[PDB]
Amino acid sequence: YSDRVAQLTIGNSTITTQEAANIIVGYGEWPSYCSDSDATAVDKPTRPDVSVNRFYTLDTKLWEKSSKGWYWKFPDVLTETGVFGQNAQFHYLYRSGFCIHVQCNASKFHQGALLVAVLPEYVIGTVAGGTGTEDSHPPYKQTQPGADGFELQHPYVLDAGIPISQLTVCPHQWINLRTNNCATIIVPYINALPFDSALNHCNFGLLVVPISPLDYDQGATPVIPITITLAPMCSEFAGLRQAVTQ
Amino acid sequence: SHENSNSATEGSTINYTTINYYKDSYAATAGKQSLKQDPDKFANPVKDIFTEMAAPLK
Repeated sequence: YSDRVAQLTIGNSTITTQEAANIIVGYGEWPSYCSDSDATAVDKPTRPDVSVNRFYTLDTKLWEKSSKGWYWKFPDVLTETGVFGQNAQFHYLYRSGFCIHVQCNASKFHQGALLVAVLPEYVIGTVAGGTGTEDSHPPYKQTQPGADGFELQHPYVLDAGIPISQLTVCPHQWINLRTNNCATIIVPYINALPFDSALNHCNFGLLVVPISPLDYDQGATPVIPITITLAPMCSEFAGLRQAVTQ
Repeated sequence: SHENSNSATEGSTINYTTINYYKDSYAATAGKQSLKQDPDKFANPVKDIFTEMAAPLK
């Protein structure tokens, strides 16, 4: 038995890792299907299981020596991907937790540390005209970037007035290049409602941001990519209609 | 003493059920055979087996 060697099998997907930290269970609470006492919709939901509950590789950013960090908004990342997104479009109501496996590996002569974090209801603010006298709002491509994700305007402030200096409150996991090469976060369905639109509302936001900068000598590898992988758990859909998008 | 026991496979683990008309049993049919396998003999001839779940090199 060991702590750093792990394997994650969901549906027909499988992730292996030999240099990891222990798995974080979000808020000390495993993802679950919705009870008959929490639910309110009378429709009999579809629980497609294997077809949608599986790992998805959606993006791969290049961690350069001077990067501000990126973020993704869930579950807008999958809405056009796979047979999960198909159910999320034909339906009004959706419910699921995720199994995020951020991954980034380098040599032993590289250094740097990422900060993987899952911040629920990550509302994004705008630079108010530089001076503070403009009630502007972010475009659709900033609040719902989707596949490619979005680069932070400023990383210190989390583009919302809140400090990254205390982001390790909500479920997080560091990727420190000298110890681990991947992070794994399991979150349950975090919402005040038993179901939600999945298109309009975004349950949380994945914040992949470096705090200690990537550095390396004149070695033989300067291209160090971070890759994002996720997998819906206990997925439920209700309120069937026509195919609707963004 | 029954019949002759000069089949090539005589005295083996395999249990054959064969048809024969002559006194010499090597002239018998190939017949029905017992289905037994041992893949580990060739596929896993290691000394200290580790579990499927285990990391082989540690």
